[PDB]
Amino acid sequence: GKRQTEREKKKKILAERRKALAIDHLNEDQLREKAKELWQSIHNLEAEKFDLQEKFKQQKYEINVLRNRINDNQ
Amino acid sequence: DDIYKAAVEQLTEEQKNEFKAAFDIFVLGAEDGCISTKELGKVMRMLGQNPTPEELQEMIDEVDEDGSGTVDFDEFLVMMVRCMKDDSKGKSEEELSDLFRMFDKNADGYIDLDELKMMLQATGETITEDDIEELMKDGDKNNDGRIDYDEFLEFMKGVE
Amino acid sequence: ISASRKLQLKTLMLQIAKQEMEREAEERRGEKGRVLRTRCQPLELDGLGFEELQDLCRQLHARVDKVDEERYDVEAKVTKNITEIADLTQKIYDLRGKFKRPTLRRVRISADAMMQAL
Amino acid sequence: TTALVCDNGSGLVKAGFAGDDAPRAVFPSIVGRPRHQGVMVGMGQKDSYVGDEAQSKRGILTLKYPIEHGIITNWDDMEKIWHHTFYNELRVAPEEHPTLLTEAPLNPKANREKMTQIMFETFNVPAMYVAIQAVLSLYASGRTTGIVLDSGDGVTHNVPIYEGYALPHAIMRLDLAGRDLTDYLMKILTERGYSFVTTAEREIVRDIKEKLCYVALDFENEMATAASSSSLEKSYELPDGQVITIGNERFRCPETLFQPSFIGMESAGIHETTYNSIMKCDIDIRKDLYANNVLSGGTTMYPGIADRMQKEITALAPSTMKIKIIAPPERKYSVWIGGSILASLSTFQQMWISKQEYDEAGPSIVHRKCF
Amino acid sequence: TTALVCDNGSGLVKAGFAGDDAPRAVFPSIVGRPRHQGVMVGMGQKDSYVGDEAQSKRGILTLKYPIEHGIITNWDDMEKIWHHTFYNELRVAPEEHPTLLTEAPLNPKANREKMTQIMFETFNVPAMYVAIQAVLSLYASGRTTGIVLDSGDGVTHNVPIYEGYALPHAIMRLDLAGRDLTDYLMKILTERGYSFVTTAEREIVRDIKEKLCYVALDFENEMATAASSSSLEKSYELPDGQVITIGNERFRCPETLFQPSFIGMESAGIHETTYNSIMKCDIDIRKDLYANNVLSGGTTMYPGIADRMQKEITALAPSTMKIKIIAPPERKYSVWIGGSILASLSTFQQMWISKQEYDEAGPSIVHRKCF
Ligand SMILES: Nc1ncnc2c1ncn2[C@@H]1O[C@H](COP(=O)(O)OP(=O)(O)O)[C@@H](O)[C@H]1O
Ligand SMILES: Nc1ncnc2c1ncn2[C@@H]1O[C@H](COP(=O)(O)OP(=O)(O)O)[C@@H](O)[C@H]1O
Ligand SMILES: [Mg+2]
Ligand SMILES: [Mg+2]
Repeated sequence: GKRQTEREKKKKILAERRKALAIDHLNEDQLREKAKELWQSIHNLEAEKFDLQEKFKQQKYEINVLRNRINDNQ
Repeated sequence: DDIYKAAVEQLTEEQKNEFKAAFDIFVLGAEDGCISTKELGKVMRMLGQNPTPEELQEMIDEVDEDGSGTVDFDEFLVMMVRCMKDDSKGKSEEELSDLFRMFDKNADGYIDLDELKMMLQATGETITEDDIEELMKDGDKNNDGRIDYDEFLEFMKGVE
Repeated sequence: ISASRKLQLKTLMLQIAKQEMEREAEERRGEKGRVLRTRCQPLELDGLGFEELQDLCRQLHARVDKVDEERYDVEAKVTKNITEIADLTQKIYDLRGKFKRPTLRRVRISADAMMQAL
Repeated sequence: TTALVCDNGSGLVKAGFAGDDAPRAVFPSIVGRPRHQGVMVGMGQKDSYVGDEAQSKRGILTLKYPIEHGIITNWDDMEKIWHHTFYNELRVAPEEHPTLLTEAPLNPKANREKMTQIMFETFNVPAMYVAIQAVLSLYASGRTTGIVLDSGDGVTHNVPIYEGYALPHAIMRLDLAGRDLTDYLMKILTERGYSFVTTAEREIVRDIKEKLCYVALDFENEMATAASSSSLEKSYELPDGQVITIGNERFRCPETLFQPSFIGMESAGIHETTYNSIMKCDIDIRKDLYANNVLSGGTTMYPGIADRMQKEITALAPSTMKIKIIAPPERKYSVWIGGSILASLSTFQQMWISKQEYDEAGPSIVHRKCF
Repeated sequence: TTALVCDNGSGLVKAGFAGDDAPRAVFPSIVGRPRHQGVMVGMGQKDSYVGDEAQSKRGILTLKYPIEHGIITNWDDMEKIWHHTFYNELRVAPEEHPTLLTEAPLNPKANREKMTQIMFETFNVPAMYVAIQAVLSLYASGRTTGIVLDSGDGVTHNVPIYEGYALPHAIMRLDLAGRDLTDYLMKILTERGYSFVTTAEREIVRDIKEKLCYVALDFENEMATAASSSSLEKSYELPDGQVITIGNERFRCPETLFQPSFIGMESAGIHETTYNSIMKCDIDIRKDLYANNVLSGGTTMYPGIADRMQKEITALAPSTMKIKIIAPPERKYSVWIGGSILASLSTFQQMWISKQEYDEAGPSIVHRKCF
């Protein structure tokens, strides 16, 4: 538990997210556009992940603050 | 603040009825129109309203910088109608928490007199001698060098 | 103890702190954009061959997989942080109820209303 | 909607809507049928005057309390009292309001079950909940620990609580209360010549007790002083003249609380049943209970009791512990204020005994999870 | 990154980051569910208070240690203790920190395997390593030889080491420790009238043992002196008053260490199992072990034990050898200081059980080369 279930969800996310990979079958412009779209999408994913890192760090600091508060209650 | 015109044009009849009743009770003849705040406090107390009496007395000792001693309509009427709780929205708890976090460069869970002093330097506010002790009373409700976001919120909640 | 001056100082502190937070968040956005541009390097494909596209797609699959795994982990962290935030908010609310809720009531809700009619 | 916080009590019924500071209507709980014949025709004479109306016509009635010692002995009269309370003193039909009754600890089950059956069948309330009279008095003090001595008019009970966890094995319920003090005062007044016998004159003796009696700090010294000087003799005017002078009956009536041997009861006073109730608790929460002793109920309003009790407990308790006795000025309505606070809570809103639940399990639902 | 040097122990959990002098958070390892009913609503009452929180609410809890004698008997409670230690006392998520647990010698395998399985599956650490509690205590002394007697609170074990080569055939593990001394003290206190029964009062008896008891240099002379004079009777104030006076119970409680026949155990005392552990070693390293006898663990903090043990061993040992007993003032945290030193070493950095290794061989990896 808590080691394969999450692993399974991550695997499913990878499966649904990684689309069909096929390049040399098509015209160069179409594949170039698709690759640029995927690059921009993953770059936006990086931006979102970084914003999540900052936000969760701030909320961890707030959790420390609440820990100090509950310590002040005793 | 100068919300005096805003106050007089903002009041609801729920309290304007009592205001006019007190206007009748106070002004009964031989009135200069200034309406002394001293009798105003007693009349409002008799009216059954429940403001804080001592704060208005200290204000009367302090407000009216011109030193008339009998405050004109604006300030004394504002203090009278302070029974109506028309505050400055009280801001937001999340906004103040974000502010305290921004000040929490030390990241210790509290902002001390030094960080507040630096903030005052940044805004350029006048040097006041109420400092330190104001943090000690408001922020240091436990007297331990620790002030959380609740003391910050209650320090200037609904300031107008 | 001045009051009007205190009110002005507090509200000006609020406004200045809000402006400082806004400018600081703008700085943070600029830094984040700089980091994104660095780590996710800008990609130009003007007059480039098709093997470049194949390499780009390969690196795209690799980086998409790694970033999705990393963001899966970061999302687990965020969910745990949200759960902790909710629990600690509940605990602080319980503490505030223990300290203050019994003092919260409608005193003289009708007692002062009826005076002498009886 | 709003909840009705009724509090049956024994001697004064206190009721009012949840969320206020004081009960809306407080009136004695007596139902008195007329006893003489009645010759005027068409005077509009009723067959039973209840509540505060029978404290004004008490000259020709035979008042009889429907609640003896916490328990209810006359269900028809209690139903009449409740009907009066709902319809005439509050004027709110019970079909649209939850109710929160209160009950003394260690009372017979049948009393509680009959109470809930009446509230659900006759008055047809949406949902009712029964609470122990001491936990509310602990709510009103704003504490969460402490041992509360709720000396009402029917029964005196002493419930210790720590951190919100009640200790069911340490509840000491004693049946000496204000009514027995009234009877004992009426019995010792006969030593000067004043004889009160009628059930109407019990009210006069109760008024004497309320207005004149006080608890002595030291009993023997007061007995010696009252027997030499005359600085204690306070006079009082009966409802018809003929003032009376109460001598050392002043502090001998409420002394029965600390020496129940006066009225022939075996048990120890309210000063020693509190210490016994503490000593039954665990060894690690005795300091907190010592420091947070709470007084409540009407009978604890005697002038000078919060000092006598503290002196007695300090004599009994170990010398190191600090003994503090919380005696708020709003002692009489402490239980009802606590009831209002409890009914106003959001966390409590799902503990009511909903009517459909009663329809499925019968009146015995009250002993179940919905306590 | 930095390593987490946790040390489960039995009685006090000691934890902290590697490379410091003292553990960051030290708190009793007890998990106590409430046992009474609880009447206050919305008080925020939890279902289990662990760690140092349950030493303040112990008046209404039933504390129960999750580790009996080194071995772990209640895995859910131990998991709860670990979760508390990681998240609230250190506030570092375990996903980014190696861990270094400690385990007594000669413990059941299943305990160690379950420990590693929990650390890898539930908390999901990067890498964990399990070390014998005596080698660390030898690290902390800065030695490389010596025979260490680590008398903890759960189990007393005596591991001899020479030149870094442990002697597996000379480990003498004895199950008398601080807990049995607490129980025996609680049992002999009844000879004066003081009865402690509740699992909460075991903590009070433990405090008495810590603050008052001492080890006598000569037992019979002390028994004779305490029976004639009264210079030994030291008093102590309970958590509620009622001071108690401990007579010759002072040095009779810790005497059980040197005469385990008091609590009915057959084996020989800690003064003779050390000599037996030495005599099992080879004939050429006995002088070094005699000269470098090391004491560790909490229970070896009794005032006057480093002299009694030296006298006993000098009586047993040959007259020519020099007997020296190393008793550092930081005895209690000696194991954890040694753990920090070991985790801070560069040579040790490749001995951790990496997670991929566990994925390939299962929990039975701990018995393999990565010990
Ligand atoms: N001011 C007072 N001084 C002395 N005794 C009082 C006072 N007020 C009430 N009592 C006694 O307390 C009784 C009322 O107690 P109360 O708290 O109303 O009982 P219940 O718990 O049934 O409501 C009266 O019968 C009276 O004897
Ligand atoms: N100062 C002291 N004097 C006497 N005994 C002590 C002292 N401190 C701790 N102890 C005993 O040692 C025990 C703690 O031992 P400890 O070394 O923490 O065990 P562990 O090896 O499980 O960490 C306590 O239960 C207590 O009985
Ligand atoms: Mg009552
Ligand atoms: Mg140990």
